[PDB]
Amino acid sequence: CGVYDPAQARIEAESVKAVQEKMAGNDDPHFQTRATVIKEQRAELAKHHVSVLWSDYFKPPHFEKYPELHQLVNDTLKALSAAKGSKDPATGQKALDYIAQIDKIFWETKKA
Amino acid sequence: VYDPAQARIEAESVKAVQEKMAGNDDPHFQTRATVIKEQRAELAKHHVSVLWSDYFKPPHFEKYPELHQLVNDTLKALSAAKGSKDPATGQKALDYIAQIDKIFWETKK
Amino acid sequence: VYDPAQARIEAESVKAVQEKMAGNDDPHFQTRATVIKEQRAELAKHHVSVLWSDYFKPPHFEKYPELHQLVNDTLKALSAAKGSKDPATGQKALDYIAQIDKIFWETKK
Amino acid sequence: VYDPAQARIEAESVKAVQEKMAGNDDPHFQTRATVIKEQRAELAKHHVSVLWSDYFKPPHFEKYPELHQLVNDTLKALSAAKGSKDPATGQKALDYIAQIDKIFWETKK
Amino acid sequence: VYDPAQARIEAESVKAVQEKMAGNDDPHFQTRATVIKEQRAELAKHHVSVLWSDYFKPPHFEKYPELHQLVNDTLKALSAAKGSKDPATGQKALDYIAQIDKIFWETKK
Amino acid sequence: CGVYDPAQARIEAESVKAVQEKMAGNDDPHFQTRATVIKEQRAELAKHHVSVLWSDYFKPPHFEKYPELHQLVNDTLKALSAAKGSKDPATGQKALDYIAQIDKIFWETKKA
Repeated sequence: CGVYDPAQARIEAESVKAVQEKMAGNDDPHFQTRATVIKEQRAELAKHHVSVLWSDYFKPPHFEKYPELHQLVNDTLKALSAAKGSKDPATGQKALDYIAQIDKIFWETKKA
Repeated sequence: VYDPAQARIEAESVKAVQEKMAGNDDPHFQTRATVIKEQRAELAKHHVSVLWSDYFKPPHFEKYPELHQLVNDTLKALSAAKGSKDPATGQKALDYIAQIDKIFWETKK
Repeated sequence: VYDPAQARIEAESVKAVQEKMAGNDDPHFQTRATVIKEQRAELAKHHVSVLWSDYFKPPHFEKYPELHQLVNDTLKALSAAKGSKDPATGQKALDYIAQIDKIFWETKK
Repeated sequence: VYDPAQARIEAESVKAVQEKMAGNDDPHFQTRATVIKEQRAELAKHHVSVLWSDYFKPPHFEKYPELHQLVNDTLKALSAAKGSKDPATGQKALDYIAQIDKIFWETKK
Repeated sequence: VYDPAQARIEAESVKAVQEKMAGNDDPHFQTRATVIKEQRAELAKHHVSVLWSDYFKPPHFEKYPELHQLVNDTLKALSAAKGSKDPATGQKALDYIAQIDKIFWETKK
Repeated sequence: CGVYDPAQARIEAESVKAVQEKMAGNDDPHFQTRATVIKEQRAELAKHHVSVLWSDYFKPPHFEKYPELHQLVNDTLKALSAAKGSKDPATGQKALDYIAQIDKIFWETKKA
């Protein structure tokens, strides 16, 4: 407080995509199940990190300066939820795309 | 299978702990109360965030343009309650949650 | 500051997930459903267990001699739903929780 | 695959922390000790509760009619230690857990 | 107030789940078993890491130069067990834990 | 797997130091207690992240190539434990110093 960094969300969302990518490589049901367990945990951790930035780091001036930020954060969380439900790495990548947009705004607010 | 009652019950616990902190200034008790209040407020925030991210959909945010900011204020109110002993901060959090609850059940109709 | 509604809500998710499992045989969906069910049943169990350990007091147990066994039955009902895809097991857990809910509010009056 | 030793170990930490609290009045140390105690007692309670819900079965409860109340007493003993700095409260919890340990291993023979 | 028994009991749960996975290939059961095995192995690893970081001291690492690598191998064995259904991987983890336990109790003398 | 980054440990250890620094600014017992609660959680999260890198990311060749790494990781965890017990920001900073040493080795292993 107020030491926050979207790197946490990003790293956990990379785990999600990485796991998705491995699920194409190994049809072993045990492996598929473990991958699914891990992916569920990591996506939910990524969502917590995104949510925390939104509620705890970003403040009223940030939301006036970036009117799009509320919806962007909601979209990010929903993208992470869709990645959670999926084996398709494109869904993981979409969540990473959104997180990158949060990250860009974040580092701007550190400047002014 | 979402119900704002989960956020409510947790925020009610926050407020009840604040009230109890006013009636006993034993430092051990004060510390225990602070510990319990910190966890309850974070659980409440989790539950609120989950409604916002997982239950509410773009049609709802269209119909209720103030919803995004309401949820953010609610989470910020819960953080303020977390950092305070004043039961009125717990009550403000509950007030915000009641407004979410109103909208939530309106979308269930 | 307790409410068996917390247990109920979680047990309701258990049943809901069981129902979803009948309509979609995709292995990944079945796996995720199973993962989610496991967590939700254990959360419901935690809520039930806490009521029993922290809310209910000696006077309640003397007034309700069946309550120890009711709560244990509830927990085993939830474990049974955890290990099953049959929504009837989810409903049975809900039925037991409902019996705890009634007793709870009688003690609050 | 259960063992009341898990509950014991956690309850032992509770008592140990209570003892440390007598020899060091630094507020920060007292606060940390209180934080740690709270967690450890709740872990011990979780372990005790799981035994009761998941390990003990109807035959055990008929064979040991006092077991429901023994376990509930144990949990309240742990809650009492959680809310106290007196090592005697920690020891009382350990004593109850020891009674559960004996019953447990009788059921395993 | 450390005891390698916590790591052991958790790794014993890993092995018992692996054995049980060999006796029933129902996919729902297999998934549940995988979920439970994943949590147990991580708890075991947590407990092992805690002994290494919080209990063992520089004099111990001097007296037992192989201890650092033993602990790392133990954690790696537990990860291997986590990723496998072979009960022999669970047993290798327990074997490593038994070597830590031997050293641990030697340092208590 | 194998997507790991010592940034996670570092960010949580920065939280620890930041909290330590705030405890000098406000003598309110409630505030001191909250600071203590948060500091305990964040330090233990930092320790998990350090431990995970050591057990899950680093492999036998890394430990032969860096014979000091086992002890360095143990020192890092103990430093985080000492920071956990303390209000002195210097203890937080020491844990960050150690984490930086892990981070340097880490990014070398990503190159070869």
